[PDB]
Amino acid sequence: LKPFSTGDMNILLLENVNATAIKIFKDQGYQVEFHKSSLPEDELIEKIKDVHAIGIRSKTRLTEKILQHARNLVCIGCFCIGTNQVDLKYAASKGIAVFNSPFSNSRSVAELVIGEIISLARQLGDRSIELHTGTWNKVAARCWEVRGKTLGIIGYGHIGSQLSVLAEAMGLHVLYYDIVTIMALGTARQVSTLDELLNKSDFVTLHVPATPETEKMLSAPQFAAMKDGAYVINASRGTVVDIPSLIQAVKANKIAGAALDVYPHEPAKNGEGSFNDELNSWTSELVSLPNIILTPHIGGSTEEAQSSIGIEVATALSKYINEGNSVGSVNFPEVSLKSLDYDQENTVRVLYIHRNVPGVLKTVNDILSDHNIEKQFSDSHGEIAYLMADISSVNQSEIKDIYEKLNQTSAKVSIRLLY
Amino acid sequence: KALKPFSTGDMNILLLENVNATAIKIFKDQGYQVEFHKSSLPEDELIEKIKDVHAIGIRSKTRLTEKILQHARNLVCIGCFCIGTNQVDLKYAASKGIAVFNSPFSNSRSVAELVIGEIISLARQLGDRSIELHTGTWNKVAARCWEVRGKTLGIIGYGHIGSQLSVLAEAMGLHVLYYDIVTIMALGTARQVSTLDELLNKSDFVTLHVPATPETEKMLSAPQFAAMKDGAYVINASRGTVVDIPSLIQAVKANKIAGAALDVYPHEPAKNGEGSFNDELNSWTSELVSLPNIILTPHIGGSTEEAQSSIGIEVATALSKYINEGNSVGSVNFPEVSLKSLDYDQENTVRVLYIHRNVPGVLKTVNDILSDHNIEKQFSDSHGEIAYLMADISSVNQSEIKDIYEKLNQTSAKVSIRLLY
Amino acid sequence: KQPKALKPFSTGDMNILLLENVNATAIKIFKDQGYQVEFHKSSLPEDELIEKIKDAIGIRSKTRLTEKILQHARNLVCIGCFCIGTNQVDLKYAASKGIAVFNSPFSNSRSVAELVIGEIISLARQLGDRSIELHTGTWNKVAARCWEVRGKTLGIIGYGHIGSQLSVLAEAMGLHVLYYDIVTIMALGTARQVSTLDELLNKSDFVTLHVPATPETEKMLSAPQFAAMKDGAYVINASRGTVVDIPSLIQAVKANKIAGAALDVYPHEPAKNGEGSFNDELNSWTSELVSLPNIILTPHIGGSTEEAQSSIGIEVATALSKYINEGNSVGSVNFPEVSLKSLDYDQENTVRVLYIHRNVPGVLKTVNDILSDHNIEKQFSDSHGEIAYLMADISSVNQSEIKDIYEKLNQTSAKVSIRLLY
Amino acid sequence: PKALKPFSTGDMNILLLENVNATAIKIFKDQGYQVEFHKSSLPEDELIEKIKDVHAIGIRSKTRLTEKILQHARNLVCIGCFCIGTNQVDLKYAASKGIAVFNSPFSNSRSVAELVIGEIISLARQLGDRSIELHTGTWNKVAARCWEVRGKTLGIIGYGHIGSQLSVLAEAMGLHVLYYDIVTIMALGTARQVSTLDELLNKSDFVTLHVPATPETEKMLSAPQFAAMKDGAYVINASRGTVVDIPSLIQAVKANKIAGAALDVYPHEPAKNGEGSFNDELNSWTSELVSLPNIILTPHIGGSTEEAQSSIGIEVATALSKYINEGNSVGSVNFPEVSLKSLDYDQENTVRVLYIHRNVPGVLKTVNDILSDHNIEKQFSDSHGEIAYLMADISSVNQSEIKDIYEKLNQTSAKVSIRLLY
Ligand SMILES: NC(=O)c1ccc[n+]([C@@H]2O[C@H](COP(=O)([O-])OP(=O)(O)OC[C@H]3O[C@@H](n4cnc5c(N)ncnc54)[C@H](O)[C@@H]3O)[C@@H](O)[C@H]2O)c1
Ligand SMILES: NC(=O)c1ccc[n+]([C@@H]2O[C@H](COP(=O)([O-])OP(=O)(O)OC[C@H]3O[C@@H](n4cnc5c(N)ncnc54)[C@H](O)[C@@H]3O)[C@@H](O)[C@H]2O)c1
Ligand SMILES: NC(=O)c1ccc[n+]([C@@H]2O[C@H](COP(=O)([O-])OP(=O)(O)OC[C@H]3O[C@@H](n4cnc5c(N)ncnc54)[C@H](O)[C@@H]3O)[C@@H](O)[C@H]2O)c1
Ligand SMILES: NC(=O)c1ccc[n+]([C@@H]2O[C@H](COP(=O)([O-])OP(=O)(O)OC[C@H]3O[C@@H](n4cnc5c(N)ncnc54)[C@H](O)[C@@H]3O)[C@@H](O)[C@H]2O)c1
Ligand SMILES: O=P([O-])([O-])O
Ligand SMILES: O=P([O-])([O-])O
Ligand SMILES: O=P([O-])([O-])O
Ligand SMILES: O=P([O-])([O-])O
Repeated sequence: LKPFSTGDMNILLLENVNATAIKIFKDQGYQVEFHKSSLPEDELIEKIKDVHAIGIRSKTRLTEKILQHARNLVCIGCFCIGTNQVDLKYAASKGIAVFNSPFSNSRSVAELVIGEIISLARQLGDRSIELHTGTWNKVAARCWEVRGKTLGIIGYGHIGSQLSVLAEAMGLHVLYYDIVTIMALGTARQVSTLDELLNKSDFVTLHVPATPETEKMLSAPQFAAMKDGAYVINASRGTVVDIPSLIQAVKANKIAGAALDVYPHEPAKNGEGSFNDELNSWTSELVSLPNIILTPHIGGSTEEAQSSIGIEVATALSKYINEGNSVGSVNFPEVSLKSLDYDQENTVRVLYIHRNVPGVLKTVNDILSDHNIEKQFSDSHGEIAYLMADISSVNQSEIKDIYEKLNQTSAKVSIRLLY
Repeated sequence: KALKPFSTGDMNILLLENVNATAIKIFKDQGYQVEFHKSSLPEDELIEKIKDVHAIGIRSKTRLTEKILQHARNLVCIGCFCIGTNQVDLKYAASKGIAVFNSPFSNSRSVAELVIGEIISLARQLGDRSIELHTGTWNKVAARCWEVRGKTLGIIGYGHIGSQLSVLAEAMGLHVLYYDIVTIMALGTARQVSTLDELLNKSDFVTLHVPATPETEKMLSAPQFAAMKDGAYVINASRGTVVDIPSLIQAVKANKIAGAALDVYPHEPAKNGEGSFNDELNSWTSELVSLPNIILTPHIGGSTEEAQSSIGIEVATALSKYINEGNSVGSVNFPEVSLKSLDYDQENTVRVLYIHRNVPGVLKTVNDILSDHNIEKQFSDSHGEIAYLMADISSVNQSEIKDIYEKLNQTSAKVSIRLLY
Repeated sequence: KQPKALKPFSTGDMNILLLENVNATAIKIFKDQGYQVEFHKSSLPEDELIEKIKDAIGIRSKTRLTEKILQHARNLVCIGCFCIGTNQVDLKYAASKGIAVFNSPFSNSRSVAELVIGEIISLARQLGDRSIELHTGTWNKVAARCWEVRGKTLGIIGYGHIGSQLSVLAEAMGLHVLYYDIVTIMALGTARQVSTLDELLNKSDFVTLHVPATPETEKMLSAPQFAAMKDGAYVINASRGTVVDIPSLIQAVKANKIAGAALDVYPHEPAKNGEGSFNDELNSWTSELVSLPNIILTPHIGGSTEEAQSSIGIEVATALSKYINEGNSVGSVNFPEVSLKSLDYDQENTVRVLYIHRNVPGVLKTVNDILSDHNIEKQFSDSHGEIAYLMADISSVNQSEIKDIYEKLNQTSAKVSIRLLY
Repeated sequence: PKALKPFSTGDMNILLLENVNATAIKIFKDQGYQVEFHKSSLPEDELIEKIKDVHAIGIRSKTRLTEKILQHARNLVCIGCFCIGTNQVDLKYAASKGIAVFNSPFSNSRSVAELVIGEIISLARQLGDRSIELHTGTWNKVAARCWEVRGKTLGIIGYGHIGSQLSVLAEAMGLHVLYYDIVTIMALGTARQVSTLDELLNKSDFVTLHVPATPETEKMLSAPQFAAMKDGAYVINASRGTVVDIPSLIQAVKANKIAGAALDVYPHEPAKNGEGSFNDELNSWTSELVSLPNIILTPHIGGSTEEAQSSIGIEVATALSKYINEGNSVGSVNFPEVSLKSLDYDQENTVRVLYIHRNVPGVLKTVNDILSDHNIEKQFSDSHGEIAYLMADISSVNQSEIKDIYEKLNQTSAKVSIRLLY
């Protein structure tokens, strides 16, 4: 049904990507160099020269200094959520598409919150520390059944919706405040003001992205705006909660418990003493506080999650390496074609990345005036632009000429022809 | 025309060891004098306060034995706001015609939700990881940390807690299988298993929801563990004897069981203490705490406000229904007897509540006495050496009720008699 | 648990006759407990009926039982109406002679609901009339006033067994459910109980009746009520043949006020199946009724499914077996509802007394005097009018004692029947 | 800051010709159009006169629009078939004049699904026969081989738009769902995809067809296959008039192998409604078929509901509005599917070119030279046959410059239709 291209390139994977990425690459038929740890600037630069696609994680640092030397690279796949460890503006300038999987931790974050809602309601965390050190304190005051309480979801997005149905299944009443009017799922209610959600809610979760409107969204003023004995959970971004204000609020018995998965300063390496007061001045005060579940950014750290993120991003790079499909790139125009589901043979695909200056399409379509262009799609994501064209009857003698003509043009950034 | 005055303060009820307020609402809305205490009272103060009380509501702390109930006259029923009839001398209470009630199934959702939470904590290892960040260590690990969706939960006891656990677990995206000595109509998408071993083979999480029986003691031992999937999880919030704790610590250290969560233990302390959960209680305490992914709780399954509130509602209505209509269904130590309230349309119908010794000829005695009026309904049953009779007699005259009461009170082998009108 | 073994041995032989084609599951239950069963496919005549009855009867509303045919019937224990209604059977006399009557009224609950669901869709899409048309060669493909069921509102009158089951089905199909009932009944699913019947009619597209036959319900949907529901709505009656004023409905349907209707019961129904039964001689409007668009007529088939009949067999056979073997009589129509625990193989030499008497004072004085020699563990009696029923479990009894006890009890004044279990 | 502003006239003109749902008028009027509505299909003469300046014409299954009657249309842009099929369109002609054709093929999913649930329940209970019987005066109250639908199993052949909706509804009524589809499709609810059609037929009590017309589906269910079904099961076909071997079926029902069946589509359906169209002349088997018991016949109405025409209106009007206003041609029957982002009004100096041309080399050389004076932000061209469609967004343009840009593009060789939108 669908034709492939050349198909014999070389990819380097750096920080332990799921084997499902490996199956997709190898079953696609590529050469794959796997590494278990994060490499230093020197060994990486030497290894990137003849590499074609690199799959990095949040630790490996890719900058213009180390990316200047990579001249045979096509696309960079971040098997991550975050993109800031890659110099997007430069990679766009050199015509390299970057891909990621931003919504892969959805079910993994929902299930975590549910467990943290129940554990905080029952103080299960405190109880396990207590029996571990030999103390047995069986109290039932302020221990609740989750059923019949109300859950306030802040940000009704990918994580927010999945959480909302689950909390309904557990028998909680769901309220969500969102800047956008979003069709509520199940029995939830869209609220008009944030104050109404906070006032009426027993549990409050944060599932918003990082914006200045969300920075310290819940601070000491915001905390007091809420139910008499309540709980707060933040598993979005380390700036949404005023942690000094929060430790103040928790010590005053205003918030019954809380569970946090993200902090303002997280360390970059696992260590036996990493989570100390040196990163956060308040760490000792929090640890000495009751019924708080502290976690090291594990919201999306599940086996099932990593397998899904691996498949998705590897499939994305595979489709971009084999077809021109760039949809989902962070720093690139989103461009795609029928990829020849009915097309016959002797058909070439032009993938022309250029600088977005007028007349570029004039030069190119003139170069192509000799053969029929069946489909064409070009879009511009800033200073760089991307063109795809399918020409209908080319011979190996002609394909050579077509490439050099395209290579000699002004504002060529990258040129490829798929056979 | 006839018509009778209100007696307030006629009944006097005593509630000990902090019974939930739903109980006081149920009692006061009916109108009683209720002496509430937040603690368990001393031997002197109790006997002083119990002589003329009419109904006592206690919990597992208050000890009511033959010595303290001997002096108590004009007592009607004892309400254990408990699961167990802990520290009540039932045989003596029955002997003096005292009904004891409790609410054994009020902790069902509170135990189910706990299990659901513990399944998630073990799968994500939230317990060990939250301890680590609390102690300054940072280990963000994702290997053998699973999403619950798509796994299977093996429920060992498909009773009140078992069924409730099942629907919740399916809602979370688990496949549920349950093994039970009884075939039980599956709820929802659950699957009844043929042998326990099939469950052990096929399950990723296994929970225990059985009672304490000789068949259940150390129900999960080393053969059972090896018959479970490589790296599965175990939860027991049923009874402290159901799991072979040494066998389990052996299996987990051998990396055959990934983690487990326990709410009940073989030797739990009888009083709260600052260093109570020590090795003196259980020889394995040091070995257990050392394992990597173990979630331990102090018999907290079901220690929730909603659980206690339901216990109050259930036991307070039960005692109220016994005091007002003689209805004893559900008593722990008593015959279970009950009759249709009354229709109110027919007047001058009295109801006899005759508690007697279970000896032949008594029913001859009573029905002769009642031979003057028509007995529309009658029901008597025997539970031990004691028996209980309730009857509705028709067209009785206020002059006659006193006579019928006096004749009945003078009978042989009557332990307590009461007439409603 | 328990063994729950106990076998009734006073006479030692009983023979029950299940006629008018009772479902085969009723035959299995009776035979498997061990009885003689005389099976008949039809309803018998008075002469053949009176004979064979001396040496349990199962009827099907067709069989006519009056005091006359039961006076001669001796050694009778219980009558099982494998019916919903126990009508044209003389309940009061059978009680007078101490004969318990049983039935199964809620076994057709799922069959009637599924019907209405079926009748809702077809009225909306006019499937019936369209099929008549194609059968005679006419082809009229019209889409006007044919609706999707999803999004409409169903007015359920009476929220009982059928009303309940119908409600979840109506929603699952995507209908909004509104229901009117004289009693406040906790809605199932998303349904809403309405205040006034007039409210229900006003907002409803389909109205079904699922109420019993009472003077309050007779012709309860008449010309005012039809004028109250929305223009073009639909009327369904599968409850009782008196609840709809057919003249009022037929007036409305001719006036294009009501789009269609489906009727499963009528004021005057035939007593036998026939080729020309449904005529004006049976019901004055019958000719005008049939000459109307989109009317679904059915011959009291609401409860006529194989599954319903099998369910009717299991229920009533189980009830008769329980009354015969343990005496549990709960659910009898004309009898006191009395029952006691199983008994047990463990408790040996424990007899059960089943004593039916006239509801007159002093019977228990007489009876309990007789039993004074042995201990009564449990005893229960209740009265359903002039007749009353007593159950007793006696301990430490021997067949030597049992004979005297039956002899003494059979000799009592105003005692009507005596039975022993062993 | 110049902010040049146009005039408002009655120039915008839309023509709706035969039986359009009221939702198109609302969508068109609320968008701000002049709409000429007609209740019937007009003759060639009246049509030609009315189409000359129509920006947009909407026809139905009746209206005949051909190249000859389309020659006169000059200011015409798109033809919207408020249909499932585009049979009377003459697509090649519309393409030649650069006219896009639209339709709504999947609107009838819930209407045909609901019909099936009703027809399943009606066959199970033999409602059609019973209602014919009472109308003809006969009263036959039979329950034998009449079933509750709950607990039986439904076999779905074709799990597409209709099959999927049907599966959920059938489960709601208490059925087990099995489906055979040539493509492995993710089952909905508790359904199971079965491997072979033969597996499906053996275990099923009800069989439904929801497949397209293919040589693989033509006479898909024939006599070998019917004999491969449960003894005394049911057959439903509301897909295509070619999928069932009607003689094979009539054989099986007369052989008491198939208890009943319901058909909505046939090999030879009339093109016009008639009082005698469906005679033996139309289908050789018609007389034998109609004489068979428990068969539900319907005249290709599985999608003839008000809700269906309302949904069709919303869909096709929305599609035409998008082509007129934004150029999005996705879903056209005879046209390339081309679309670009909605164009945030915030950038107020960008033109949109909708350039329809002949699919020959050098066109994009010619065009992008013309547009070379300004930056083309986005561009998208695709080709359907000999015609092609270009959309381009060119930046920082002034009303002064637009005249040239339109003039040059209108002046190009092999330009068939050009439109600029800002
Ligand atoms: N803990 C973890 O390890 C982990 C894992 C995955 C995602 N996350 C974080 O969780 C967050 C949610 O992820 P997602 O996939 O749900 O994103 P999302 O973009 O689908 O949803 C975010 C939602 O928040 C809403 N929103 C934004 N600002 C808001 C505000 N001020 N008030 C109310 N609503 C607001 C947006 O409208 C949007 O619907 C992101 O910040 C993501 O980085 C954390
Ligand atoms: N953790 C807590 O603090 C807490 C609170 C309340 C109840 N519980 C305990 O939980 C247990 C279950 O409570 P419940 O309400 O479900 O009781 P239950 O009587 O409702 O259910 C027990 C079930 O176990 C089944 N069963 C019996 N023996 C079995 C065996 N050997 N193997 C498997 N199944 C067997 C029975 O058939 C029954 O279905 C009890 O022991 C109860 O005291 C614990
Ligand atoms: N078509 C058949 O063959 C067939 C089969 C079975 C049952 N039925 C009939 O259907 C009817 C309903 O049966 P059911 O088992 O649900 O009975 P039901 O007793 O369970 O329910 C009847 C309900 O109607 C309500 N009601 C009574 N009078 C009312 C009034 N005036 N207005 C509104 N609501 C009123 C009652 O409160 C009750 O909830 C019965 O009459 C039954 O005989 C017909
Ligand atoms: N009765 C009516 O008036 C009416 C109305 C609308 C649609 N229909 C017809 O119903 C049919 C289904 O419509 P839809 O919207 O579901 O279409 P669809 O394309 O969504 O679904 C058709 C399904 O059939 C499957 N399939 C195709 N050929 C098959 C074969 N030989 N065997 C098994 N499976 C096969 C396809 O994979 C697909 O799942 C169409 O033919 C349509 O014309 C009839
Ligand atoms: O008491 P009595 O005899 O039953 O009336
Ligand atoms: O008298 P009695 O038998 O013991 O009850
Ligand atoms: O290439 P083309 O010119 O579009 O056809
Ligand atoms: O040529 P351009 O417009 O830049 O794409």
